[PDB]
Amino acid sequence: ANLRTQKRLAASVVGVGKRKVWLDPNETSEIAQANSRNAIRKLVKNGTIVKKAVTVHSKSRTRAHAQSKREGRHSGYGKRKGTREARLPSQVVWIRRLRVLRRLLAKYRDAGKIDKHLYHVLYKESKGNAFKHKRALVEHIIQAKADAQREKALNE
Amino acid sequence: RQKTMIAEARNRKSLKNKAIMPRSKLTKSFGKMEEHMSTLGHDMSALQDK
Amino acid sequence: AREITDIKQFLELTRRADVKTATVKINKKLNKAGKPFRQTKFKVRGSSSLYTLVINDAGKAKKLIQSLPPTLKVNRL
Amino acid sequence: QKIAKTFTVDVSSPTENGVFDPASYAKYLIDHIKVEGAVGNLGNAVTVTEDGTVVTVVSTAKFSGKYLKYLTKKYLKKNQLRDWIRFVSTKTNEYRLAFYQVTPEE
RNA sequence: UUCAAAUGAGAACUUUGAAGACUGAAGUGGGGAAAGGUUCCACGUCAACAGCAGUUGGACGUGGGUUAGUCGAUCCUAAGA
RNA sequence: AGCUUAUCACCCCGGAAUUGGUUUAUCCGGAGAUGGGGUCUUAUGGCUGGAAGAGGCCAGCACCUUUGCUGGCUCCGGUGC
RNA sequence: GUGAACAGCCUCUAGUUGAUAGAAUAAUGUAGAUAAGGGAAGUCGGCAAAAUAGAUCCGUAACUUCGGGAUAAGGAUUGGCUCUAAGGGUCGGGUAGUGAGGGCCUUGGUCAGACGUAGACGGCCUUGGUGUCGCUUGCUACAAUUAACGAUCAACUU
RNA sequence: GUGAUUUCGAUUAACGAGAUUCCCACUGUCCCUAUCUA
Repeated sequence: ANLRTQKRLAASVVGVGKRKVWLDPNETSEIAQANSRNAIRKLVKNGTIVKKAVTVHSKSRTRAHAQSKREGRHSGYGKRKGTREARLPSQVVWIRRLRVLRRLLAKYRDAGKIDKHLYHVLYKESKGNAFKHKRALVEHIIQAKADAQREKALNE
Repeated sequence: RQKTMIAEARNRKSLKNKAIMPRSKLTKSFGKMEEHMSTLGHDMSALQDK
Repeated sequence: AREITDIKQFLELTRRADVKTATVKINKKLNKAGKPFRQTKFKVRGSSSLYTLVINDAGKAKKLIQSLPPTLKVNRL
Repeated sequence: QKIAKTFTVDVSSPTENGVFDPASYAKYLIDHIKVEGAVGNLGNAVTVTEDGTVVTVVSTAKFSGKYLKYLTKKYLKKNQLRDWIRFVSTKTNEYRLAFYQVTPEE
């Protein structure tokens, strides 16, 4: 027998590659009689032709290693191969930080914690890289409001 | 017995290249059944009748 | 395919001169994580467009089915 | 909140054949069901009952039919019942034990 | 690369199954332009050819197969003629 | 296919120094800023119709067969140099 | 997946297993390696091999057209594991206080719906309920100069 | 016709599959060969 055509038709009918169709070595004459896609479908239905399962590519070790990197392992100087800026762009870091600062400033200005003039001062400073992070900006705002209060009281 | 079972599973399983065929699609035999049930120590009358 | 909302427009359309066939489709759905309820779609086949009317009330759907013209040929499901 | 999801397991075919133990099945389920990461924290959250033919699991803390099938297949492998018992789902959350397709040799 | 079975007068090389490998998504994957012209598919077949072989083949014999208002051409103008 | 959906842009009210608004990137305002209310393009997304009847994944069914049938499920999210 | 990475290496989907075969394993040849002591003594000629190499921190000369030279040169470090610190988003303003508004209104009240003992939904209302809680506007009252905090959600970097 | 630029016909940083003499490091180039794999 020559079941090359039958293998091709089984691949097309089941929808998988020729590498995933199984032809029963015992039903050779029956498969050889199957010259049509309807016959191939009947053989698939009654089990003479079977679709094989995919070869497993499990991500268990990948997920384990990702969890380890989340826990903070495998992040040493012997593990780094690209430069620091190639690993993470300092421009991206700056854009994140300045957007955080502008967002907090706008929120405080809208809520009324600060006035327009203090907001303008702090906006220029955050653009000028005065504040290292959100906590630093918050504490500096608190101190500056205290200074304004004391100055107004002393001028009173 | 457990080391022998390890050897049997080793020779049967080869998954780096292809997957094991599903027992749902495959079909076994009374020869593959009654001997296993005997080594497990069970009755055979119901299976013989069926 | 067009969805029609007014029942009066649906009936005039089902009496339109070019319309010959309609279809009544039954769906089983859920209302706000509620009990499985019935949905009836009336699909009237026009020359240009298939017009669909969605009714979520079974009794109203039945009474509309009674209200349908006799000459119109209805295909159920 | 406290929705008691109930899973039923009809083992009628292997039991009436006479080569499956519902008693051992329920014992394995109680022993090996993990709740909150450990076996033996079942109380007041997961309950398992026998009825001779149908085994009921009423749980209200992270239990699924996939987990039930996993535990049942572990039990069948342990008792060497895999190659002739299959765990199938008839309706949703309603499962049963059947047998593999065995042709007649003749 | 290897084991077994089938086919066959004849099998290291055809077919199926089982294993071992490989190309490793800038592919030994899937499509086109151009070019070729039936190489596409099936059945049969091995005198010659595919630098061993051959029951295999883009080989030989015989048949079958390419369906558009919407995809292209067709229309427009470019350098140019 | 219907409804809806926007940066930009434009309109109405009002008149700004303690100048304010504001992008990652400093530009914008008496040639009318900030602010409140609007109008617009529909890239794009969403809901619905098309449409579940399709397709997919399962279970239970016959039986020499050039063969069909019956039930289920086909849901809800998250994230990012 | 690793990794700075369309690199190299391994894998999934798909595809292929084509290249004449078998038996032996001397020298030689080609390709690839190792080597005591010495270290260019070899050769026209350090030809070829070897050595160097990623990243982090420190550090860097003469000369210079001031832009460079520069990765100059020259040092330290790099695994695994358990920790510590740092880097964010969305929602949160009130009861002291008057009275109405939206919806399946627990129970209780009137009008009141076609089909196959059952009868939903639905066109109307509440001072109640989930000193009379509350989801809504109008407002006096520290509205926040401690929201300087809390509830909730998520990524991988140092 | 000359080919940057500067400075005083000379000079010149940067760069080069351009040319020459050495240095460290390195080594089977060698003393002097030997062995392993395909």
